[PDB]
Amino acid sequence: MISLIAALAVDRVVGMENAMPWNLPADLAWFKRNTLNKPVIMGRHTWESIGRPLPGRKNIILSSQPGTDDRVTWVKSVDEAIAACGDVPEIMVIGGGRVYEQFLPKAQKLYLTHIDAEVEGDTHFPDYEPDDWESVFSEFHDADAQNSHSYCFEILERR
Ligand SMILES: NC(=O)c1ccc[n+]([C@@H]2O[C@H](COP(=O)([O-])OP(=O)(O)OC[C@H]3O[C@@H](n4cnc5c(N)ncnc54)[C@H](OP(=O)(O)O)[C@@H]3O)[C@@H](O)[C@H]2O)c1
Ligand SMILES: Nc1nc(=O)c2nc(CNc3ccc(C(=O)N[C@@H](CCC(=O)O)C(=O)O)cc3)cnc2[nH]1
Repeated sequence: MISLIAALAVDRVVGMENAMPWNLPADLAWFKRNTLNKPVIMGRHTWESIGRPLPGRKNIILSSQPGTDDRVTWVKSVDEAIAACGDVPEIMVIGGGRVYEQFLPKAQKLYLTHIDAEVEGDTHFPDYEPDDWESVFSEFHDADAQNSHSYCFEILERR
């Protein structure tokens, strides 16, 4: 199946011009846990943000131009991205906004982190129609000495 993973501020905000104004190591650990040993599909702006290949995962970058880094795989369409993943139990779509919108209609699972933060952003997670999604796991954590904001992990499945 296809899954999306994202961290959402209030108002579904996922990105802005610069890095997001939060320090959330427990969320990063969650991201790493849920993506290791799976292929990850991302857009070019997300690739540039991350700044390097994510280790232990097949990295697939969407761009309409030829690749500029021979360490990862570069594709020019949603279908080509999916084919490049091969025969796996779970493909992870890791953003950003333009990519999440394209893959949400194909997805069977969402891994969301809801962060209690107000951030004016320019990039949003797509609207996910309630009738089409069921929540299967939730876990709340408060802000603390190592995490700047409170964070609630959720996993939803399509219905
Ligand atoms: N809080 C979070 O979870 C989270 C997660 C991921 C990303 N983000 C943030 O999201 C922002 C990036 O989102 P974004 O929407 O600006 O960019 P994006 O989705 O990372 O990348 C967009 C680029 O991807 C390529 N692309 C996408 N779909 C394509 C298709 N069907 N065919 C060919 N190429 C395709 C295009 O590259 P070309 O222009 O080369 O054609 C396009 O300009 C960043 O600020 C990042 O930090 C936040
Ligand atoms: N829940 C979640 N949180 C995120 O921060 C997030 N970020 C993206 C896009 N950006 C990034 C930026 C950096 C790293 C990164 O460096 N990850 C490391 C672990 C970080 C650590 O150990 O400190 C990795 O190996 O996954 C991942 C995704 C996509 N979905 C997400 N989803």
